[PDB]
Formats: sequence, C-alpha cells, structure tokens
Amino acid sequence: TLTFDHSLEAQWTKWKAMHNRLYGMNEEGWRRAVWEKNMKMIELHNQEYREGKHSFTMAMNAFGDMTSEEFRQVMNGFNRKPRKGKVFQEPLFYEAPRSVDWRKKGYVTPVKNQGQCGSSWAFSATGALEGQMFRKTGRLISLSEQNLVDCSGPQGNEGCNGGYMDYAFQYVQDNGGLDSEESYPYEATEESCKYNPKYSVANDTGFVDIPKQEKALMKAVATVGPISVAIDAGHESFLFYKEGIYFEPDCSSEDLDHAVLVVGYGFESTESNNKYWLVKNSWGEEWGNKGYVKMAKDRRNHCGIASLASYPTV
Ligand SMILES: [Cl-]
Ligand SMILES: [Cl-]
Ligand SMILES: [Cl-]
Ligand code: NA
Ligand code: NA
Ligand code: NA
Ligand code: NA
Ligand code: NA
Repeated sequence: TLTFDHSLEAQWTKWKAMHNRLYGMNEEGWRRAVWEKNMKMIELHNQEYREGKHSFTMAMNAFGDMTSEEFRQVMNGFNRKPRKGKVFQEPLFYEAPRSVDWRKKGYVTPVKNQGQCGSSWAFSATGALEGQMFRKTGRLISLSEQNLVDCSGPQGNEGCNGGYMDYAFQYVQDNGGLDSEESYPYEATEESCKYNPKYSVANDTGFVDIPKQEKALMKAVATVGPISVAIDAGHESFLFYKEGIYFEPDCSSEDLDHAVLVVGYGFESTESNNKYWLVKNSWGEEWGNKGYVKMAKDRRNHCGIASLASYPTV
C-alpha cells in the first residue's frame, strides 16, 4: 500500500534490522504500511497520554508489521469444560499485605517468549509450577514448556493451537514429572513427546481453582505465590503496551484469549483508581515493561484477570 511518511524511514530500517526482517519489493511495501499505521497509532496514544487521557503508554515492538493471522498465532484458542479442581478456600484470618512482588522473593524465572505459537497456557503453567516448586524447596528451576506442548494432548491441550493451565497441571500429575527447560528446550512448534523422567525436576499433586473474584485472587496471590490466569489480551492497546497501569475500556471479563502469570499486586503513589496486578507475560522482554504489565486491579475484574485463575499443588 504505497505512500509512506519518509520521516519514519530511519526507524523502519532500524526496526527491520533489529527484528531480522527482509522483504521483497511487494511485501516490503505493504508490511511498511502496516508498521507505519501502528507507529502512528502508538505516537497518537502517547501524545494523548501526555495530555492525561490514558493511564498507560504504548511502544513499537516485534508485532509492528504483523497481519491478523500472525496475531492469532500468539493468541490462545482455549473448549471450556467445568473446571474440576479443588476450590480455593480464602484464609479469613490471614492479613494480606498492601503490596506483593514474588519476583523479589526468588519465585520467578526470567521472562520467556512463546514466539509464533499459541502456547501461553504452557508458559503460564510453568510459571505457576516454578513458583510452587521454589516455595517447597528453595530451588528456582526453569521448566519445559515444550514438554507440555508435545505431551499433554491426552489431558485436553492442543499444542500451539491452545490449551489450559489446569490441563497442564493434570498432565504433570498423571505423568509423574516435568522436564527442565534446559533438558527439553523450547521450539515454538508441536512435536512428538520426548519426556524423559531422568530429567524431571518438578511434580504436582493436583491443582486449585480460585473463585472468580478479585478479592479471592488477591488472597491467593498473597498466600500461595504466582497464580496462572487468562485475560482478554486481544486489543492493540495490549499488543503494544509499554508502561503504566493498563486499562482498556473495550476489554471483556468473559472472552479470554491469552494466559499470563500474576506474580504480585500493588498501588501507585498517587490517588485511589491506582491499584494494579503485577503480571508476567510470555512475549519476551521487548514487550511491555521488560516483559511485565501492570493490569488494573479492583476495577470490576478488568480484562477477566480473575475469571480463570488457578495454581498447582505440590
Ligand atoms: Cl525492594
Ligand atoms: Cl535462585
Ligand atoms: Cl466463582
Ligand atoms: Na507523539
Ligand atoms: Na530464587
Ligand atoms: Na524472553
Ligand atoms: Na513509558
Ligand atoms: Na518512559
């Protein structure tokens, strides 16, 4: 789609080089038009942010030239049977703190990147299990999402098409283990099961589903550790989120399409609409705030953060 703002040429050339992009002549043209449309969308949003019209900023990242089909590959197809897990019982007399950050306590591995594969359910599951294994042993070991992708078909998952964290937790229970990231590295595609129990570094005894309430989620995060959740991530504002508390008016509490990990919660030093969930994504460190997003908290289950929350028991 020819016609380009050539004042973006230097940024476009740099962006292509930073993201290993090289196009023939026809593809160069329309990819550049998609990227420029997004650049201008981001720049306008941020201008509006500087005028106090949004709670968060946006930034160009690795999604800048993608088409709809490519976005869908980074979105979870999810097949929602009744949930089955044990029900989380709120500890009434535990006093949850005003702020939690499990990263700072050693529960959380570095940010990963699911690539062009609908495997966020697997990253969410490994993140929750990484946290529970650490709480149990004091050993932080990155776990194999590829193991889950290749092997948990029987439990109901569909590899890069999508899956559920509870199905992943069920697989680890049935299977008696899960291999380490180091032994079973991630390939961003579905392949034959290669689980080797000699390299298993995790186990689980089941899983717990949290009631669909932000209060219950807050108490779960405070008392358990990181929690697997699913959200409505299907908006440009999230795809190119940079910093701040994310609040998207068009967000749904019911229609979820992407799994993430809640590792904490807190508040901004200004005035209470100032609370947030601390959320680890699986879109690499280039996305968001070094791979993290602050999601609006206590704003009527914004983006469904409490609608599909669970954790494994170990
Ligand atoms: Cl600190
Ligand atoms: Cl450690
Ligand atoms: Cl509920
Ligand atoms: Na601007
Ligand atoms: Na640690
Ligand atoms: Na990464
Ligand atoms: Na910013
Ligand atoms: Na900034």
